[PDB]
Amino acid sequence: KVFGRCELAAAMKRHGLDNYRGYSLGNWVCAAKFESNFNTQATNRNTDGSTDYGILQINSRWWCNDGRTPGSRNLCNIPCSALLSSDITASVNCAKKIVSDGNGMNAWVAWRNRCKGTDVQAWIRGCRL
Ligand code: NA
Ligand SMILES: [Rh+]
Ligand SMILES: [Rh+]
Ligand SMILES: [Rh+]
Repeated sequence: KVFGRCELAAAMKRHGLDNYRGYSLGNWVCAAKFESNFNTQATNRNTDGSTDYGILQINSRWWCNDGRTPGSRNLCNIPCSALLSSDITASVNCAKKIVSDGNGMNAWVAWRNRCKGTDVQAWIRGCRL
């Protein structure tokens, strides 16, 4: 599923991401935009042989099991395929764990390089939240 911007903003808010660990909803929408282009089915192989999954590009080296990432963890206790579903529940639950892990939203490289310090409130412009 390729979410709309305000559609994703509304789902993210419903699932309790707006201000989670102090990160405003615009930060989360901005991260999703530059991680996945709002596509729940996005996958990207990493140089270490892990893969990033879903609208928030969650990594198989730590967070989910894809069966092909040796000596990896599964700290969200889910198959990586669960993070590709039209329903963002599993990606949101797992993202809450990631952002709580110590480095906050710096865990998302597209957030750090393209959203951090910018006018992220622009990402929820015009949305009836
Ligand atoms: Na894994
Ligand atoms: Rh929920
Ligand atoms: Rh819920
Ligand atoms: Rh960690």
